[PDB]
Amino acid sequence: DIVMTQSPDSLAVSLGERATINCKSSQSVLNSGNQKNYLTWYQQKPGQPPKLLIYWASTRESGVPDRFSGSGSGTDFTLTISSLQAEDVAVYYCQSDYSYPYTFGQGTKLEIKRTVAAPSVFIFPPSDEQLKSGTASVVCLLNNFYPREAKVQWKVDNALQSGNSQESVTEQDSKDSTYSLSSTLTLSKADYEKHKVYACEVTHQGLSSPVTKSFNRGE
Amino acid sequence: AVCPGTLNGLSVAENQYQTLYKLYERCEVVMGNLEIVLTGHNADLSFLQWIREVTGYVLVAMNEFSTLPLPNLRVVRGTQVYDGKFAIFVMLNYNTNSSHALRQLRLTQLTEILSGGVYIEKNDKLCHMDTIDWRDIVRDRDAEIVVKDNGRSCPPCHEVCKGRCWGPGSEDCQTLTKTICAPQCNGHCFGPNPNQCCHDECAGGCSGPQDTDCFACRHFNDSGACVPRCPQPLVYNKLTFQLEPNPHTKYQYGGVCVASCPHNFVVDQTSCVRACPPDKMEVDKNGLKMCEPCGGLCPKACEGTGSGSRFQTVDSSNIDGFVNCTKILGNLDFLITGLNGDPWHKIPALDPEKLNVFRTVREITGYLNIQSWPPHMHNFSVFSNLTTIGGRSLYNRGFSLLIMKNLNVTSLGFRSLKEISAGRIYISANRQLCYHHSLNWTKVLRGPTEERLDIKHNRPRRDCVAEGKVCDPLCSSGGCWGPGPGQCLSCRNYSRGGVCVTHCNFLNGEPREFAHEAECFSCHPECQPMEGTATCNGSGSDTCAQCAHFRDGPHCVSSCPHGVLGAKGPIYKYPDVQNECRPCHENCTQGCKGPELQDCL
Amino acid sequence: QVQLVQSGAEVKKPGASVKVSCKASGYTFRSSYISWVRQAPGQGLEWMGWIYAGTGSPSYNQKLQGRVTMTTDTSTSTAYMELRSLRSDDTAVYYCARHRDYYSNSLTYWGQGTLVTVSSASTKGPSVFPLAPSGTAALGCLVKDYFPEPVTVSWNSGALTSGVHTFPAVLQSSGLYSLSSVVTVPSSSLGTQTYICNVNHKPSNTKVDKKVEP
Ligand SMILES: *[C@@H]1O[C@H](CO)[C@@H](O[C@@H]2O[C@H](CO)[C@@H](O)[C@H](O)[C@H]2NC(C)=O)[C@H](O)[C@H]1NC(C)=O
Ligand SMILES: *[C@@H]1O[C@H](CO)[C@@H](O)[C@H](O)[C@H]1NC(C)=O
Ligand SMILES: *[C@@H]1O[C@H](CO)[C@@H](O)[C@H](O)[C@H]1NC(C)=O
Ligand SMILES: *[C@@H]1O[C@H](CO)[C@@H](O)[C@H](O)[C@H]1NC(C)=O
Ligand SMILES: *[C@@H]1O[C@H](CO)[C@@H](O)[C@H](O)[C@H]1NC(C)=O
Ligand SMILES: *[C@@H]1O[C@H](CO)[C@@H](O)[C@H](O)[C@H]1NC(C)=O
Repeated sequence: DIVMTQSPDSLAVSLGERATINCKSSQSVLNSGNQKNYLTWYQQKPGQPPKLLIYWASTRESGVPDRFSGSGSGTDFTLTISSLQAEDVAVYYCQSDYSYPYTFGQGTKLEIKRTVAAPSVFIFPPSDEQLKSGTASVVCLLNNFYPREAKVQWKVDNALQSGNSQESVTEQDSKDSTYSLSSTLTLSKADYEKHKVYACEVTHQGLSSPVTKSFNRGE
Repeated sequence: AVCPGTLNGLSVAENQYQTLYKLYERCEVVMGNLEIVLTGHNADLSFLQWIREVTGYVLVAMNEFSTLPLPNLRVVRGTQVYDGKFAIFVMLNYNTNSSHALRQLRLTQLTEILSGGVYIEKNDKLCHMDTIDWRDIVRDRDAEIVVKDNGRSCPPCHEVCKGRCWGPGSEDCQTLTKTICAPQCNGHCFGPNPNQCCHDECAGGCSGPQDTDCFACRHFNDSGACVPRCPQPLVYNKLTFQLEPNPHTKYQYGGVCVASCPHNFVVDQTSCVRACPPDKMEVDKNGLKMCEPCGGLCPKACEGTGSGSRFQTVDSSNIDGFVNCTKILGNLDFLITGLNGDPWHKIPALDPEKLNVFRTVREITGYLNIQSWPPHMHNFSVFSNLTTIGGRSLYNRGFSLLIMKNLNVTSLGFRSLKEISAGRIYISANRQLCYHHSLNWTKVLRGPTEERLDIKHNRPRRDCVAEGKVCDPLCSSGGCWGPGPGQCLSCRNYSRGGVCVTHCNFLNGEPREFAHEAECFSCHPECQPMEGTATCNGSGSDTCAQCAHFRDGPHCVSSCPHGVLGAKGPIYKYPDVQNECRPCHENCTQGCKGPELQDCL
Repeated sequence: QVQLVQSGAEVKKPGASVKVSCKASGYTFRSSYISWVRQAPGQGLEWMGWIYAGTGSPSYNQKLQGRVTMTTDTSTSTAYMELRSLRSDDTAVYYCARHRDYYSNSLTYWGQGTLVTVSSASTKGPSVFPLAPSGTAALGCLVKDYFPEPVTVSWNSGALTSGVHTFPAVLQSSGLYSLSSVVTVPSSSLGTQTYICNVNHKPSNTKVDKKVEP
């Protein structure tokens, strides 16, 4: 089976600028019989099915703007966007048009390169209504930031945490082009009442020093 | 030997196989496209083992048989290609689930694809197709070759095949034929020596240097040899001095020279065709159905009216159907309502000028019934080419001809009418009809005349004669249909194109003419008109008293033979001092001028 | 014009089977290939197989180990795909797409997709807990432990939409989903404006409204 490798995994391009996405296949896709490269490019916005942009490496589908372009041959292929528009942000996929099993690439998200913004950090203690059920969840929110890369550490009485937290990130905002993160620390009511100091440490490029929001159990 | 092609697509269970079988067995050359679509796994494919050449494209789609054996297939011409691109199209030849899939494409003798590319895709269990050097087969360098996405778990190619095979066997190997030849050959060689090119009549490659060594003919095939043309129908005979039919004659059916066209094919000119052109008609000549020019217009048969029909009379909605009609299968009825219009059926009155459509009619099988005629039309000259009234179907009390109550008609005007095969005749109440009194109906009406004539109450014979309405002096005792020498039943002396004449253009007049059973026929053009003497004794260039231009043997000819092909080469001649055509020198190439070698070309 | 409408969402227990329909229109259904592609939540695209609508000749991916079978109905112009012996990993959005022509396997027309989720968990309503706030202040609701996806969250019955961030659900170890929905508002509006989140879970017919207090 053929393997499709796309580079990079994520790309940040400013508006109006040019974006290139690479794709490398394990086996050749060039057909010597007609000198045609059987390579396909897709575009998928979140929540909706993929859209066909280019087939046979360089040929565009009816309706696809001129700014989208495909090049390359054999095993190395590239998808270029001369002037990235606001509607061009999505994940892009590489696909083999040669033969079985028509393997898709792992994909690559394209985001708008925005001015660096530091996240607003908030901490939320577990409600009394949840404690009655014996479950305790602590939430740390990071609001409206760029770039996406962020490190969120939970600290219970200054002890690091692992395997007990889950985080979720929203899609890039259509208005301010930022990201938001929500991390939830889940503990038992027994484990929760054993400790006092609960804090989340946030490390971001927009922050000179790691911001830590802390609170004690009760008040 | 030669079969037609199907022209369908992927469009389509038991009938489809029947249609395919009867169609391709036992043929060798497919004049069209070979399309094998939706065929079962255990279907007999031995009826395709004789196919050597396909002029169009080969389509093998969604079949369930394991192997497709075409061991005699050598050439796919590609005069018609699939999707504008492919001479060979193989796709989807495998079952929904079952092991009924095509695994082998046996084209072990496939040597040449003159035009078009190859498409072999999405055949789950088809193997060995990725090992074949298709460039060795496909002549056109710009044609697309797409062979991919087929069988994946395939057996290695046999060691004898050296990596190229149509099957896993040792006799299933592919034999490469593309060779390196010198520049002198235009890509057509069987060896590398400049004196080893293919014949000029070879479409592509060849096995040798001869007529008979081509893979495919550039034009035609004559019993093994690729020829520029099929043997001519006519050949100049040196002893009879005219064109005689060639015994070795063959006709063009596609790209093969055949002695006789298939069951439903006629011979026009030099070729076998589906149907005869509008300007020619079908006639039987020397066993074969040939097309010959009609000499005017072609015979056309139309249905009539009255007895055994949907129309009781010809009207505004009928008259247009008799265009260019020479024979009428049935009868003709002219009724009061038909001529003046039928208000009940909302049919308008008939336009008298449209009646001229019957001028081409030569025969009426049934009866002729005229009970209404336009006032300004004082005759039936519209039926001036009408020769025969069959009377196979009768009207009223057994009548085949009926002219009734036409108060404006002065003369009949049936100047070509020679036979009324059966029935009775009723001509009455035409108060101003003259000329018919002296007519001898015995010569026209077939059989015993007694009581089959009902002719009275017309214009009295006394009034006609007193008014001068009698027959032309050139008419015989038979009578006439009207005034003039062209309205006689028979002539006293001679006739010239339906008109009675005293004499033909024997001694003077243009054109000159000869006599044949009291009829005048013109002499061959190229007969020198003789002053005070007969020009010809009959029709033909050999019956002339003197030639206008030249003389070749016994015939008179406009131009001396200048390259007319005979049995063993062309034949050239020159006109001498007495304008007679003499043969040229035996060592002359193209021209003549004179008898000596120095006059050549 | 050319459309491809798939069937609704499906929820199955491990070991069961799913049959997804895909009705085509706007073109001659017979002369076309229909491919099926699945996509796990947050993951990439994966080709499962194709089928020619005319005859029904298919081609499946070997990685599914003979669990996939595809059929076509010419009469209804509908494509069907079936997965046997379902697993947790077969939770994906399953797409139905058409090849553009015979010469390219590229998928030009897609369906809206159907969410097939496979889990041993039973259908459970959501437990909504308030995220109490303590210039701008943040507050929200913790929609925890529900099944299946998805769930609908709005603030103040649709009136409040500015600064609202509803995070995508996360699949917990228990097999129940959980997400948060936050909103940032001025600290001056905390004592005057009432903030209530409207949580609606359709598959279990659950409607929860919780008022967030500081
Ligand atoms: C046959 O009938 C036609 C039409 O009635 C006659 O043709 C006309 O002759 C008259 C003189 O008699 C002229 O006024 C017209 O110009 C003619 N009409 C047409 C259409 O040619 C004709 O004379 C008749 N023929 C015979 C032999 O009597
Ligand atoms: C010509 O036809 C003969 C049969 O009459 C056949 O032997 C031969 O294969 C043909 N040659 C070519 C070049 O098609
Ligand atoms: C009748 O023949 C004439 C030529 O004399 C030609 O114009 C015409 O096409 C023909 N009409 C029909 C109905 O065949
Ligand atoms: C007889 O028919 C011929 C066509 O074969 C036509 O030329 C001619 O007009 C007709 N004769 C008369 C007198 O109309
Ligand atoms: C003959 O026709 C003329 C007009 O062409 C008309 O004057 C006359 O009435 C007609 N004669 C008879 C007897 O109908
Ligand atoms: C030319 O004609 C002479 C007889 O006149 C004959 O001997 C000879 O064979 C001919 N030459 C050729 C090349 O045919």
